[PDB]
Amino acid sequence: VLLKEYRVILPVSVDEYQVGQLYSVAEASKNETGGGEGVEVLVNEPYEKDDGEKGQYTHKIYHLQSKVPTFVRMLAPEGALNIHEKAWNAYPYCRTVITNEYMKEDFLIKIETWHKPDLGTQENVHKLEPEAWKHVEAIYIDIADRSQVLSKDYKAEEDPAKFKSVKTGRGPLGPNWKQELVNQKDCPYMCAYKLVTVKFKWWGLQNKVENFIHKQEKRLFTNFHRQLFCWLDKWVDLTMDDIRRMEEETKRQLDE
Amino acid sequence: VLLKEYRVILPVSVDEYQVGQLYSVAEASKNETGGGEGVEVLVNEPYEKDDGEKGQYTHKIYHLQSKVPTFVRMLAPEGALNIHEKAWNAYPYCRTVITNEYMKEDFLIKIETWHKPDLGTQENVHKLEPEAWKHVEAIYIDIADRSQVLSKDYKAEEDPAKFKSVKTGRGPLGPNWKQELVNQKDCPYMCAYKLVTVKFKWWGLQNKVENFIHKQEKRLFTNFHRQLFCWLDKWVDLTMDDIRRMEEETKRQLDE
Repeated sequence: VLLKEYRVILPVSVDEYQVGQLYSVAEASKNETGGGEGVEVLVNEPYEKDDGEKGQYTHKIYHLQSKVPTFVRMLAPEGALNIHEKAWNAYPYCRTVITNEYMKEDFLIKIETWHKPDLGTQENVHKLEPEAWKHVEAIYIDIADRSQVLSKDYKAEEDPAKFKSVKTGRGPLGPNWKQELVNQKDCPYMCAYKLVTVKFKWWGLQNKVENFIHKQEKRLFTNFHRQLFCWLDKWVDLTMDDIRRMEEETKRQLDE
Repeated sequence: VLLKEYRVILPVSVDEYQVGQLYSVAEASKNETGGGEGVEVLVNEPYEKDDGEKGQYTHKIYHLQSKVPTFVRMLAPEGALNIHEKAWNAYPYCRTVITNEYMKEDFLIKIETWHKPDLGTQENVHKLEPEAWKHVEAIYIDIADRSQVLSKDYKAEEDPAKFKSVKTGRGPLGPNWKQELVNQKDCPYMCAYKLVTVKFKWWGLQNKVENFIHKQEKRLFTNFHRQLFCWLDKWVDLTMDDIRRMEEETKRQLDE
């Protein structure tokens, strides 16, 4: 198991972030062929834990069987194409747990995030016991830094260093943007503290695989938040009510 | 590398088989979500080898990127979602070679098949050099034998032991069907000699993985041919001209 916390400072409010994030998941995924087909919802209900954490809990299986060719669709070991996702939505706290039926208890990706109106200055925001916290590498992702982007991933249109919002005037984000965020007129700020736990038990590969998955999550968080900012004009005016209407709307396209 | 030859005796003619096979690939796959989307054709042209083998050669990449969720679509190692398929169509001889960009030269599934008007009595129909032929396990698949089917795979409607063709009168196939095939009035026969070469280099798993893939191919060949027979009334009257028209027709639905 490998734990790291990715701290993503952003020139948006905690309230705006909830909307932008949900919008961006959709628009970044407009791409997908069978988008949301083959998704079985096992559970979807309110919850409250003994510790007071409360929100909406879902449990879903993404069945990948029909989205791959038969020759590959066969071949897979039993359960390898059934990915489970458990999610606890308690915004501004969120948790997701991804597992796979074939891997059983040998594989897990857990992401627990606090969205806070600060500049990433909180140490142990997830309140880990002191010994566990000592094993967590803290990593800051800077959405304006070109050196944090893989050349193959780069797109001028998704580069915060080049984008200025028509609706808000935010951006472009220059090298000292974070240092001027706090006192800058009209710019809100927040930090997503994404604590990521990766387990991939195997044999002579565990360390290499857990580190590789972490690198892929870092990459994803970097690209995703660069996009989220550059799509500011598309979502800034949307409310959560709009987001809900939109999902039910796509859900109705379950006319299949 | 592991080589085995699967000999599939069938109550159809070599000529009928070409049509049934192509039809069944489609109908068994009607299922798939994005069916034939994301398929890049690199090459498609006539060929002739120095040894006289001649036909049509294609080289395709099945890009799986957009058919899986972003969170999985990310995660994959570079090239893991690009599957190459090379096919040589020289019916009644056929060859397919499947590889993967991430695995590079460490993974291969090659299937070479002769379709012959006989009862599987030819030894070394693929003309392997004697030493290589000695390492090939020959395996007969009997489409009427319930014991060769996995319980989870079983379907009464795809069981040759229960099906009788309305258009031809063939079937149902009882325990001694193969022994009466030759002298039975109005029943044609053939055998598909499918020589399957599997390479999966890895470390402490090569033997286990190559044997597992072979088991999956055997399973696929068993299910597929049970289906092909039970779908006899759907395709027996189709010609290859019909098949061609049908593919171009689905191809035109590249209106995307």
